Amino acid sequence: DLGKLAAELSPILGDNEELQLAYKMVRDLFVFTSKRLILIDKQGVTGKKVSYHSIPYKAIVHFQVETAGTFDMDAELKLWISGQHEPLVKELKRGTDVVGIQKTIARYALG
Amino acid sequence: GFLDALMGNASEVDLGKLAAELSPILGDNEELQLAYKMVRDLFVFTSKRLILIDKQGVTGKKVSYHSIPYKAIVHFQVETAGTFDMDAELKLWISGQHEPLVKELKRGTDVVGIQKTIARYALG
Amino acid sequence: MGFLDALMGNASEVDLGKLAAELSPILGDNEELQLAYKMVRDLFVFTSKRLILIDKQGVTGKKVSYHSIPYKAIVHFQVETAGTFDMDAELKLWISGQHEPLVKELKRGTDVVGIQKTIARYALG
Amino acid sequence: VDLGKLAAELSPILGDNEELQLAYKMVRDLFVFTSKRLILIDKQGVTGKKVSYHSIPYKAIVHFQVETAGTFDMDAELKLWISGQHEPLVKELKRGTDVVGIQKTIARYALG
Amino acid sequence: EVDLGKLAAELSPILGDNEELQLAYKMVRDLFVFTSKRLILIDKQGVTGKKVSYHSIPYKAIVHFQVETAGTFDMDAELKLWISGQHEPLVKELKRGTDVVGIQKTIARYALG
Repeated sequence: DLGKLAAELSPILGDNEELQLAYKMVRDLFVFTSKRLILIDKQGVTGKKVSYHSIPYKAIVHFQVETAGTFDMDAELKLWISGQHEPLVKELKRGTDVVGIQKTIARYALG
Repeated sequence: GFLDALMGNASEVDLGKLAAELSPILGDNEELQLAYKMVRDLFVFTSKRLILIDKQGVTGKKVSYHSIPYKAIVHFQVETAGTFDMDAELKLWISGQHEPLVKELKRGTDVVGIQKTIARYALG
Repeated sequence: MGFLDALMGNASEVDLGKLAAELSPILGDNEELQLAYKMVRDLFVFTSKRLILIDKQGVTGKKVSYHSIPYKAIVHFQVETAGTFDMDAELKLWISGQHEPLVKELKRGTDVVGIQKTIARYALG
Repeated sequence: VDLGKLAAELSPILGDNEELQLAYKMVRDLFVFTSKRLILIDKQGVTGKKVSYHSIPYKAIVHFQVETAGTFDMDAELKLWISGQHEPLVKELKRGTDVVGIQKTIARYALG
Repeated sequence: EVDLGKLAAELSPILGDNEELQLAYKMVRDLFVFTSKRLILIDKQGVTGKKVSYHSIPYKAIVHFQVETAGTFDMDAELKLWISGQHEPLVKELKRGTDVVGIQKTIARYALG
């Protein structure tokens, strides 16, 4: 829900920045603004910590979706961030918008 | 129709069929433009990125769609023995990465078309 | 204003006039200080051209470090809940060429929300 | 180097609107400067079985160095640091190589 | 050797067409020469000075930089300059009595514009 979300995030958004799309991942929230991808996660030994990882779109230097199998396929998203050897890795679970998120990442990363 | 491909212009890949199939993961502002076959795999050139589509595993049932934005291709290289027996190799270096993406270009692959096409999009 | 907005701003406030007078020998003639945040152990100085991150370093804390970070060098950044009681925050700034982030403590009571907004403003924009 | 001949021989991998401008031939390396990139062609050494064709757009050349090398510092060594790398591309410019020319040409293309 | 004219005589053949020498600083082991297009580090080594390197750093390749004060009297203030495409920073002692503040201002003028 973009409304509860804009209300929560607004104090750390730029003045002209706007929330445009959001996707619920397994443990993550993928928040697409006009300027950056914000990954909102639950960290810690339990789940008390919260992280907001701001990724400007020009920092997404390559990305990949890999599926395994024919029926009931596994799908995994990899997003490589400039300067990082390891990619961010996200399961595209039996519950995630597999195609939408790829189209959105493409839309923002390619411009 | 490989001979049809040779004999002038005709892409060896069915570009129309490929566009229909990839449509759900392409941007509304994005067009499929050219594609080359590397054995069972594909080098797909859109108006915005190179998409490497590789079938992996014994069955070829594990498929990766690896997208490289043209603006992120920093430099590139083909190492080749021409028509001596050996295969060629492509290296693509990507912005803010350290190691290149490495792809074998098996003998018979249109390595010259791939190179010229990369130059077209990576310079632009 | 919110009940604590005024105080949080004063808590990490620095006199820019005094700071400009002292930093001016190393600033470009076309450079102005715009904002500054005095956090727990670091002074974040936002100029029109770079973040100058100032802190004490050395084996016995006798050195002073002036780290100039042009805004174009900030590749990505993260803020996370920090501290045993989960009151504070930890900022990670990834600078171009460095695979490890600069890690900085931000304490509740200071302008933690403000500094995140400022980083977003300059790095994005 | 006959530039007209080289331009025709490289034409299959050049853009239609790309001009070959200058070329420098070393022992195992051929530095080709086009309007759009340096194509560094390395035909390798005595155990070589392939040729490397390395296209380096000028904007990827982030800094560079020439240093004296060899016995009595009569040869030179070129280092080209390229965007995204940790370590440079290293090439030997033996005495008799156009060391000053190559340096000036890189300055003209890589500065901006 | 910080005479800009002598540095021009030495560097002329490798300079671009409308490139001018503007400032030069003597460091402990090299020279930082600021041209209108690049920082050129000149290191002439040995007793005979035969081993020479010219390291050209376009100003856009200066990613970030840091100056740390000495702290104690047996140490120098230190400059680190991180350059694109090179993992390790360039590290240079800023010796007492030299233009320690000036070189920082110069780096900021050229790198930041």
